[PDB]
Amino acid sequence: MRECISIHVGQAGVQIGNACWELYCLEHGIQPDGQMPSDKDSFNTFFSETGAGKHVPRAVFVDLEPTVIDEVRTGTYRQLFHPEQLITGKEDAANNYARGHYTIGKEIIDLVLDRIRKLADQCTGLQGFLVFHSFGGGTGSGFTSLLMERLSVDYGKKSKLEFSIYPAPQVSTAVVEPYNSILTTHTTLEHSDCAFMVDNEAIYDICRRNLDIERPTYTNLNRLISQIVSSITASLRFDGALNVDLTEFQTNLVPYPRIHFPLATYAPVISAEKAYHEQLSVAEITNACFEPANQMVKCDPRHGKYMACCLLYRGDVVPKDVNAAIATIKTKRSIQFVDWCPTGFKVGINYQPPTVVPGGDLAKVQRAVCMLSNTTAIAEAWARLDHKFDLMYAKRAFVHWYVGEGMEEGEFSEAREDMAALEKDYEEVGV
Amino acid sequence: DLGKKLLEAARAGQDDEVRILMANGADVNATDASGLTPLHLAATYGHLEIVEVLLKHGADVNAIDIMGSTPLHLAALIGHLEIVEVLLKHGADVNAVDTWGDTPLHLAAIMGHLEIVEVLLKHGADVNAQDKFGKTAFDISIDNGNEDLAEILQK
Amino acid sequence: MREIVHIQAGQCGNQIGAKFWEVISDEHGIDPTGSYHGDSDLQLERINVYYNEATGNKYVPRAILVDLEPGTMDSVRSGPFGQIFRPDNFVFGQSGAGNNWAKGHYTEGAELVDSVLDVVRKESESCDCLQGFQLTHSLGGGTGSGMGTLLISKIREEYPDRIMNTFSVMPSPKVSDTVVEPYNATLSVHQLVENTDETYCIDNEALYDICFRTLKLTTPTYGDLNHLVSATMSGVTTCLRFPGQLNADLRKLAVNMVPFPRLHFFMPGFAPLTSRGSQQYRALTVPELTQQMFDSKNMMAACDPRHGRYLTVAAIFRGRMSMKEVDEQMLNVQNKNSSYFVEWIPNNVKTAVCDIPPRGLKMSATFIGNSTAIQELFKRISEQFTAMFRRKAFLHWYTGEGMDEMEFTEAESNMNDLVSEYQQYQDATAD
Ligand SMILES: Nc1nc2c(ncn2[C@@H]2O[C@H](COP(=O)(O)OP(=O)(O)OP(=O)(O)O)[C@@H](O)[C@H]2O)c(=O)[nH]1
Ligand SMILES: Nc1nc2c(ncn2[C@@H]2O[C@H](COP(=O)(O)OP(=O)(O)OP(=O)(O)O)[C@@H](O)[C@H]2O)c(=O)[nH]1
Ligand SMILES: [Mg+2]
Repeated sequence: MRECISIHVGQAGVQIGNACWELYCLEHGIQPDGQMPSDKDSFNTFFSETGAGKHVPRAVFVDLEPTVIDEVRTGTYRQLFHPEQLITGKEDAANNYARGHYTIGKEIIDLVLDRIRKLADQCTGLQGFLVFHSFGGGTGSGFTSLLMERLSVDYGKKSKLEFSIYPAPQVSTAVVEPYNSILTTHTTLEHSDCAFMVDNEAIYDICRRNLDIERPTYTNLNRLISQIVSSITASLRFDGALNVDLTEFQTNLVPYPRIHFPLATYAPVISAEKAYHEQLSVAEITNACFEPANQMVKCDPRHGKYMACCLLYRGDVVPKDVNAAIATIKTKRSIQFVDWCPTGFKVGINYQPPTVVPGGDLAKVQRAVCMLSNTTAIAEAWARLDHKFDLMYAKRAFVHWYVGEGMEEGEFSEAREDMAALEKDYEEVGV
Repeated sequence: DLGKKLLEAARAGQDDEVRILMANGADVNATDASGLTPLHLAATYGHLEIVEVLLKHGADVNAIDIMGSTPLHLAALIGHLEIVEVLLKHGADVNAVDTWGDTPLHLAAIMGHLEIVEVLLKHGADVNAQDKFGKTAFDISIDNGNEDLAEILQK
Repeated sequence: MREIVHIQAGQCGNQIGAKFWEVISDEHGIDPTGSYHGDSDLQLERINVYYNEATGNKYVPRAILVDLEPGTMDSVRSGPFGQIFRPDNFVFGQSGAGNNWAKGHYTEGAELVDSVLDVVRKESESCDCLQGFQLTHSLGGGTGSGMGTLLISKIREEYPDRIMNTFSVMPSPKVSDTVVEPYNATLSVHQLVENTDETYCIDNEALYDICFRTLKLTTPTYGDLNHLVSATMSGVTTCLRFPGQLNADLRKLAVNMVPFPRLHFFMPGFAPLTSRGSQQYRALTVPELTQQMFDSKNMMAACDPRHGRYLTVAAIFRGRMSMKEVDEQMLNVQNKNSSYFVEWIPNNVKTAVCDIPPRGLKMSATFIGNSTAIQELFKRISEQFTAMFRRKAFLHWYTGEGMDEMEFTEAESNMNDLVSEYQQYQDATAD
C-alpha cells in the first residue's frame, strides 16, 4: 500500500500534528472516534484499519514533557490515536539541543524506536516517515536529529521527509533557537531526503494581513500550517499523478540531496469573515504563487533561480486553465530556471475543494493551489539563521549550556562549517 | 612587657586594666608588629572611654602604623562617630593621608558613614584630597551613585 | 519540571521569605490554614510548583526555614502564614552567627547544615519532577550569607542537575551600618558565582533609595523594603507559578538569561512602584509600564542600566491588557534604547503576559535583566570590602573560626574578575 508513518516531535511537532490529523480526518470523512462511514483505498497510506472499522492514524507523538501530548490524550481526538503512540517523558530539553540529543533524549529514544517498529510491523510496504518538529526547541532539534540518525540505521532504504518550523522572534521562546536550528540542520542533513521549512514569521504575517488577526497565536498559525501540510501530503492520501509516493518528492523537488529544502507557497488565503468573497480564478491563484508574501518561508525567489517547480491544485481547476495560466507566467514574468533543469512546471490536480476546519480563520474556497518549488532564494533564510548564529557564537554566548549536557564545543563549528557549505551549495547552482 | 598587655586590654575594652597598666609604667604609645598603638585598637573597636583615658595620658593622637593609618582613619572607617569627635578635639589631623592616599574623609565616605563625613567637613576635611588612584571623596560619591553623600559634600 | 524546594536562611531570608509566601498565597487563593479560597482555575494549574498537596485540599508550602538563632523560630509563627509551614521543616540552631560569615560557613552553621540536608532530602524525595531550589537570604549577615552559601554547595553536590536559584540581599550602609557586611557579602558572592545558576540581586541600597526618594518615606523600615521585595519576588516568579510557555521553569529561564556561567546575577525591576499603606489609582498605561521597567529608579539593584548594556532581558506583564500593545511597546523601547542592548545577542528580550495581576494592582510589570551595569553594585561592595580589608579590620573574627586569610584575597580577586567580565562584554561589539 506504500504506507507513511508520521512522527511529531516536541510541542511544535505535536500541536501542528494535532491540527494536521484533525484536517486529515475532515478531508477523508473520519469521525473523531476513528470510524469512517464512507468505505474503508489510498487513505490507507496514513490510516491503519482495525477489525472494528476504526481508522487509527499511522502517527507517533513524542515529547520530553507530557503537557502538550496530554492535550491530545484529553482532546477531541482522544480516541483517534493509538494510546501507546503518545510517548511522553517527564523533563523537556529546556530549549537545549544537547539535552534533547545527548542526555534527556537518550532516556526515551529506544522506547520511541520500539513503538515506531510496532507501527512499521503493521505496514505492508513502508514508504518512510514524515517528521514534524521545530528548529529552536530542545526536543524538536535535539531529539529529532537523534531520531533521524536512528531511523537511518533501522530504515536505511526508507524515505525521510521533514516538516520543520523555522524560528521567528515574534513567537520565539528562546534566544538559543539559532543554535538549535543550526545544530539540528547539520546533523539531520544527511538523514533527511526532503525538508519543508515553515517560517513562523511568514505564517505570522499571513495571519496578520490575509486573515486580519491582530496578534496571531499558535492556534492561528497551526491551522494555516496544517492547511499547507495537507496540501503537500494530499498526493500521498489521494489518487493522483504528481508526488504519489515519498520517492517522487525527492525526484521532482530534490535535484541534489543536500539542497532538499523546497519552498512552499499557498493561495488563496482569505479570511473566514469574507465568506462571500468572489471566487478567484486559476490564473489569479497561480500568479499568487509567485508573490513573495504568500510563501511559507520569507525569501525572494526573484533573487534566486528555480531548479524544480510543482503546482498542486485543489478544486474546480480545469487543466487547460492551468496551461493558459502557466503560459502567461513563463512569458510575462522573468522567472529564470537553472540552465541544467527543464524549464517546466509539474502539475497535479485534486478536483476536491479544500476542506476548512470549523473554528478556523480560513474561508471556503472553490479552488486553491500549493506550489512546491526548489529555488536558490531559500538560502536567504539560511543566511538569516547563520548570521544570528555567528553573532552569538563569536562571543561563545550560551555555549556552556550545550557543553554541560554531553556535547563537545567542536560540534558548533562543525555545524557552522556545514551551513557555510550549504550556502555555498546554493551559490554554485545559481549565480 | 606591659605594652603587649595594654595593647590587648585596649582592644578588648578593659577600662580597669588600662588604668592599672598605665600606673605600672606600661608604654601608652607601644606598638604591635603592625605599628598599631593602644589608641589605634581602642578607636578601632569602639572603646570611647579607653580612647579618652589614653589621650589623657600621653597618647599620640596622630600616630601612624606601618600603612600610615591614624586612629582617626580607623575610627572614621569603622564608624565610631563619638571617637572621631573626641580624636578631632584632641588634635587629630583631619587630613592625614595613609599609604593608599586615603584621608579620614575617604574612608568615612566609602563606608557610608554620612554623619562622620559631616563632622570631618566641619573640621576642615580637604574635599580636593586625592587618593593614590586620583579619586576624591566627591569622586567616590559620583562613581558609587551615593546621592545622599554627594549632597553632604556639596555645602 | 514543576516542583521547587524553597529555603530561607538567616533573619532576612526568613523575613523576606515569609513575605514571599504571604504574597503568592493570596494570589493563588490560599488562606493561612492551607485551603483554597480563590475563584480562578489558573491558581492551581501549576500550584504544585511551590506547594505540596497534603490532606483535604490543604496546600503546604514546600519551604524550609533555617536560622542559627532561635529568635526567628517564633518570628515566622507570629506572622499571618506562620501556621502554614510544616513543623518538620523548622531547622534552627542554638546560638546565632553574629554577622560572622565564617560562623555560618565553618563552625556553627556547618554543625547544623547536616540537619537541613536531611529535610531537603525528605522534601526532594517527595518530589515527582523537582526542577531545582530557590533560596532567600542576605549577604551581609552570618547565617543567610555564611551558612546559606554552605547549604548551596552541599545541596549542589547532592543535586547537580537541579537549578540553584537564590534571592540574595545585597548589604548597604543606608540600611545597616555594620562594617563587616562587605566582608560577608564578598565571601558570599564568591560562592554564588560558582554554585548558583540564577541569582536575583536585591540591593538594600536600591530598596532604601526607592522608599526614601521615590516613595518619599523619610524613615523606611524593613517592612517598607520588604514590600518592594515581595512585589519583586512575586513578579519574577510569575512565569513559574502560572501556565505559560516562556521561562515556564527554572532551567528554561536560565538558558534564556545566562549567556555565560558566572554572569548569572540579574537586575530585577518592578512597575508601578508603590508603598504599603498608600496605594492609589495606578491606571498605568502599557507604555508607562514599559518605560518604568527599564528606568533606574525602578531597579531593585542600585545600578544605572544606561551605564551598561543588557545581555538578556525577561519582561513579565501582569493583568488584562492588549497583547499587541505589549508587543509594540516592547519593540519600541528596544528601538529607542538600541545602544543599551548587546548587538551580538539577537532577540535578547523576551516578553511574557500573565492574566493574573498581583494584589491591589490591575496592571503590573516585572523586569528581569542580565545587564553589565550590575558591576556598579559589585564595585561598590568591592570598594567597601577593600577599604576594610586593606586595614585588616576585624579580620580575627573570621580567622578565629579556622578560616584562612587567603580566602579573603581569593574572594576579592574573584569578584574583581567578575566586574572585569561584565566590563569586557559591555565593550564587545558585533564587528
Ligand atoms: N507554528 C508553531 N510553532 C511552534 C509551536 N510551538 C512551538 N513553536 C515554535 O517552536 C520553537 C520552540 O520549540 P518547541 O516545539 O516549543 O519545543 P520542544 O521541541 O518541545 O523542545 P523543549 O520543550 O525545549 O524540550 C519556537 O520557535 C516556537 O515559536 C506551535 O504550536 N506552532
Ligand atoms: N531587605 C531586608 N534586609 C534585611 C532584613 N533583615 C535583615 N536584612 C539585612 O541583612 C543583613 C544582615 O543579615 P541578617 O539576615 O540580619 O543576618 P543572619 O543571616 O540572620 O545572620 P546572623 O544574624 O549573623 O546569625 C543586613 O544588611 C540587613 O540590612 C529584612 O527583613 N529585609
Ligand atoms: Mg517542550
